[PDB]
Amino acid sequence: MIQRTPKIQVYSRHPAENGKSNFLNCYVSGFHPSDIEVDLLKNGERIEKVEHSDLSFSKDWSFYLLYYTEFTPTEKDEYACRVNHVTLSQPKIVKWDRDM
Amino acid sequence: GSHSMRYFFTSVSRPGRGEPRFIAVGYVDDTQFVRFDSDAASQRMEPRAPWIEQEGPEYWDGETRKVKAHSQTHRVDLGTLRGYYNQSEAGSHTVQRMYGCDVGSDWRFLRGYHQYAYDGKDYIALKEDLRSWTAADMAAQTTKHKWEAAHVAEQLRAYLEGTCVEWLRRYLENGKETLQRTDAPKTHMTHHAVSDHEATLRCWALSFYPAEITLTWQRDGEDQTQDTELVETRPAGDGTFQKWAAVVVPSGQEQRYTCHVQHEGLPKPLTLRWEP
Amino acid sequence: SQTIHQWPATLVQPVGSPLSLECTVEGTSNPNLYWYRQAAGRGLQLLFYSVGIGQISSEVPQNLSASRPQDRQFILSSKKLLLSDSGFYLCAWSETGLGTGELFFGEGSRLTVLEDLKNVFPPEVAVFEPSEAEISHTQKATLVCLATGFYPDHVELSWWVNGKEVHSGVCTDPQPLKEQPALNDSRYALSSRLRVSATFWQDPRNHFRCQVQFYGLSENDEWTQDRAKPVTQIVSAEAWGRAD
Amino acid sequence: AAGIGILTV
Amino acid sequence: QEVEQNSGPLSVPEGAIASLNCTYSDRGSQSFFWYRQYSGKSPELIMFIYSNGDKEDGRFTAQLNKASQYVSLLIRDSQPSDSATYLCAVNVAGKSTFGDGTTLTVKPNIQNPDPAVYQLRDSKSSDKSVCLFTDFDSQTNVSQSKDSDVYITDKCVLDMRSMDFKSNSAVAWSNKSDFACANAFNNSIIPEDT
Repeated sequence: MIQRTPKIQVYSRHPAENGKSNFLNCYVSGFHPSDIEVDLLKNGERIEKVEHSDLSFSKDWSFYLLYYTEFTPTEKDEYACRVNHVTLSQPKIVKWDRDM
Repeated sequence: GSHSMRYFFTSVSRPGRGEPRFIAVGYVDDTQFVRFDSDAASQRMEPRAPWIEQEGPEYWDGETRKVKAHSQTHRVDLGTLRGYYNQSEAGSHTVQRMYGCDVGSDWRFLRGYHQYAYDGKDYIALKEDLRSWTAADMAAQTTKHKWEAAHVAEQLRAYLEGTCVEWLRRYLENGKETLQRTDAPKTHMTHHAVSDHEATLRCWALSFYPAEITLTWQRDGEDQTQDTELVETRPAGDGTFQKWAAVVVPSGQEQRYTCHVQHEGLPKPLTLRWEP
Repeated sequence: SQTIHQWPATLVQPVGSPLSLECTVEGTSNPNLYWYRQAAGRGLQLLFYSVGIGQISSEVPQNLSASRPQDRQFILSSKKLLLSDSGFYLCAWSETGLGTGELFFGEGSRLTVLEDLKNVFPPEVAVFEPSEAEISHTQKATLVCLATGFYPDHVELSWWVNGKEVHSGVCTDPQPLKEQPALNDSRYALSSRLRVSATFWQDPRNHFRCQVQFYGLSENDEWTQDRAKPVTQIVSAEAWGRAD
Repeated sequence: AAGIGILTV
Repeated sequence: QEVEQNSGPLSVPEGAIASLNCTYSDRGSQSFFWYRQYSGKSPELIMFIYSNGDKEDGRFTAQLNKASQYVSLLIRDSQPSDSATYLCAVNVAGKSTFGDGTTLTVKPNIQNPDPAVYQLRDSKSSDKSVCLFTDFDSQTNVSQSKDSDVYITDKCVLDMRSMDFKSNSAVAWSNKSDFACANAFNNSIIPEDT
């Protein structure tokens, strides 16, 4: 058996334009087994309308999903992605970096 | 360019609540184009790019029949392998399969492959010669014997070298708009200095296809730099990809570093100094 | 057939009757199962196919229903039959998955549906003894057997000799002939010939039975005719030899 | 999606 | 039209090479089969094949040509027992679709015909009887009766391993007020009755 803890990236489809529509992606990958909670967060409060790519894998059999929502970003708002998986002791939270 | 189509199968067992979840998905190059989910209502093989809805109902029936059958062999396997690995009925195990075609710039057959994993680890996979089998352990060895007996390689070779490639060409021909497109990257730089002496430079590249890329930091002179960050290429969500490579330098000499970029949609490779 | 057995072999049924054909398989598991049909003209047509227990799939919009309560028990059936549903029905199985496609077949259920059972008649059988000439000219002995007047046209002629079934020397017609060539529901004749050497027809204790299995009405089938119910039966005829 | 060569294990 | 296969009876002489052919539309066809089906029997696999070339098993040879989209079957040195319907099947998308089948008839030929017509008399009584036209060459043929209150059967092939003798037999009979054995229909010069 192998478990593999997931990598996470959270980021915007296009450059952060404050008050113009866009999509925020939380991209998890490199992980195994495939069962995996991922929630997207607007200031800690969960976002319901989230979407997720069909699951595929890599040459090392590791999974990769793309969660995403439509969002208009603002100056004052911190979005963050919440992932839990058997490999994690508790849920990892990754805050969205404007230009990372 | 070189081109590939691939299918990925996954079956997790859910002992005590339902039959194994089964998820199939298909790709040409870095583009997804069909799928199946044992839990989706439709219970068919569904389309996932424009150029595939073109195909008639004879197709969809066909691919469904095919995919369901995969599903079943995976449902049995999950059982067999418990036996072989002497595992209990409680708790869930994954089985994964993946095969496909590559073709060179001439669209001729280049190489074939077909591999099978269990609980995330390689179990049995078909060598490049499309004839022999590598096997992990005494369980895999059991199967290798079974599959040698039934000439599973010979049957597979047929598909891989024959029909799989034929269809990839058919798709590449219908897909032109999408599959042979080659979007060049939109790139910018970003100067985030850790105060005083530090300074790091992120060499962004957005909106490209396909995902194969190469961005590499240079000094004026010798090329390579090992002391540099970069993130795995990531899906934009709209069909393109994103990547960047950061590196750290002094808050003097900012403009003596140049970030070369190599993509298949760029005639000449790009290069980038610091702006101001 | 060691691997897949199917029944009933043969059915004559009036329109609007119920149908149920059963199919069993032994010696593999999680097999693909198939119901095919050989309608008016010898091409196999796929009716139902199944990936595994409790999973069915129909190909042509159909009157019939099929089901599978068990990994290896396959049932095709119908509420009210139509004329259309006459045919040869073949159960088949293939190896779990998508192997070479090889299909293994049942022995087949042959279904005739009729508008009117009053048309049904078993065969008159007769066996005719070889001529005194044929023994002199050729020292050989052709015994003809003649089933006549039966309907419908499935019957199975069989040669028997001193208690045992014999195949060598036999020639049964490849299929039978209308008695009223110009008439819709005519009855049929069929002829077989055993041929044995002179010294056998000369009887040291020799006994020849011509025997015809006929497939016809079954018990419980509304019959309103003055004559006895023409059910599945074996009609047969006899001869003993002769030192001229 | 292959048509043949896909057997169990 | 998905899978095409000439039907009508092909006839080949005993010991010649029989050749059957099959055609198929859908290009993505994975594997290919000849089954054989005996009269009133379920069908039964001669051969399968799934890449271009030739595959031989004894007297049988399959030929596939994915480019031209045809599968052939040749039968070497044909026996009378090879008379059968030969169904062609093409497995696409996890379902084998079938031709309407081609029907083959291997005519024996007889080393030495002793053509003849005898009258066989009913064991059970004198009055009833029939006529047998026997021991003729397969080149000669037997034709259906007009004024059909007299019934004649087509020929039927007889294989007594016994002595090395195959006979060709056809039979005719009637309810009519005695028309004896004399119905002229394309036979050869042959012995007679008293």
